[PDB]
Amino acid sequence: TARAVTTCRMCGAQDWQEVVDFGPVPLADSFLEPAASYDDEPRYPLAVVSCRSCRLMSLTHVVDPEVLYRTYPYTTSDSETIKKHMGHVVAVCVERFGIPEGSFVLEIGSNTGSQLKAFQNAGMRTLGIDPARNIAAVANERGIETLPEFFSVDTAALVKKTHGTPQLVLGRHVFAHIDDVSAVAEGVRDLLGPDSLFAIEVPYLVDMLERNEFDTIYHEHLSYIGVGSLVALFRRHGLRVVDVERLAVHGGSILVFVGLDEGTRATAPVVEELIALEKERGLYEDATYERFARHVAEITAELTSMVRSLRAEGKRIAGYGAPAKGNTLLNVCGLTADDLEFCCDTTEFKQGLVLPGTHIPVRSPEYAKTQAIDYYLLLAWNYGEEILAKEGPFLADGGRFILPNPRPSIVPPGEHHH
Ligand SMILES: Cc1cn([C@H]2C[C@H](O)[C@@H](COP(=O)(O)OP(=O)(O)O[C@@H]3C[C@@H](O)C(=O)[C@@H](C)O3)O2)c(=O)[nH]c1=O
Ligand SMILES: Nc1ncnc2c1ncn2[C@@H]1O[C@H](CSCC[C@H](N)C(=O)O)[C@@H](O)[C@H]1O
Ligand SMILES: [Zn+2]
Repeated sequence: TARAVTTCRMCGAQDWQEVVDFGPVPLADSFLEPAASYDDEPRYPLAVVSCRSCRLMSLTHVVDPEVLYRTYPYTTSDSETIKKHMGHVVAVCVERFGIPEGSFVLEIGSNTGSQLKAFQNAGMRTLGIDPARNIAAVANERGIETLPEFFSVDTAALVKKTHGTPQLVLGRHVFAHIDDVSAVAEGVRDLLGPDSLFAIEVPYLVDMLERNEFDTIYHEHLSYIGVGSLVALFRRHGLRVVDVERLAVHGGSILVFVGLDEGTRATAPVVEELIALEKERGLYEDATYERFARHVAEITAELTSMVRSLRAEGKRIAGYGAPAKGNTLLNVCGLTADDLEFCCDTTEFKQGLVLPGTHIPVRSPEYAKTQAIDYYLLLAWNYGEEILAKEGPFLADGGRFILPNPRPSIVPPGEHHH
């Protein structure tokens, strides 16, 4: 079973409002072999709450990280969107903060090592930390040194002893996956020198709310983060937020830079600005989260009826992509193999398997091209630009996409915009 949350991860208070509850839901990255029955498929409570002190949004429960990550199926995206963005991460970290060549970059949640490879090509030393043993072994084989463990205070000490003081510690879409964020901040403080930086990239709570990105809620994502809550945490561990860049990736994200409170790095005015913008946008008020809750109910209702109405007219519908978030979407909406006949996915591992809960088949893009699909529900919507750019033939044949946010809509639109 999953361990229930008591006190807030960031600020340590215990006062939260309920925002939305999806009940028991299977794990989003637990894909299954095709079978006759799925009676013993595990399901865990999926519900979110909002801490009134610092306004961290969090799940009510914490699924065991040993269960989630020790055999992880998701390798870092090989898309042009992520290749480009990884290059941009290097550029921002190096040029904005003046990190010299030959400097040491440690990455938490380094996965296959693609992001570290980009730092190596820019002239840096690297080391990765990732508990996914299968994925860690690939990174190591490829020449990118990765410790096959979770980040911790003692792993941080091992790194300092064996590899030294890093100029940069990086965590991309891992910080919201960790329960004991307090221990992460502590290991970071010990690791950082006076001008070292800790950088985390996470989905931005502001974008999540304004765009109704409820499908990004799943068990791996324990936290849903705004800048305010991060300041509340780092305050308590001798750390200080010095810079933030807003990013279009993964539905709107923030790349946050953190240094030692008594260190070289001055605080940029942008930090105060975003904290003021979060207040200004109603993040510290109960109404905003009840508004989010009904938006979700409306979108869920509208998405299901849109799909079932089209099917009733004799239209064929499939899913485009089989991302983790897609599985939250389809389970909450209650869609099945009768509504979507398959989900196409470029991930070889996922091909020939079946989605969690809904049990919809995952097929290859080359199979998908043989089938006369009328509509694709765009589950991998965070790659919307790249996907639409290469689906000209489908679109020219009268094919259409259904996008789930900010509001459900049909691509192509009825008119050109401009
Ligand atoms: C761009 C593209 C993706 N895909 C597939 C590959 C992937 O399985 C899926 C996209 O998954 P995506 O990268 O959005 O990630 P998700 O599977 O949604 O989530 C993973 C793990 C999660 O913990 C996290 O933090 C985020 C950042 O990453 O869609 C295609 O089939 N065709 C495409 O053209
Ligand atoms: N406590 C922890 N310490 C280090 N890595 C962790 C962790 N918990 C989860 N992870 C790893 O973090 C990754 C989350 S997915 C993000 C992968 C990569 N940074 C990318 O953006 O593509 C997984 O590889 C998972 O194994
Ligand atoms: Zn809090």
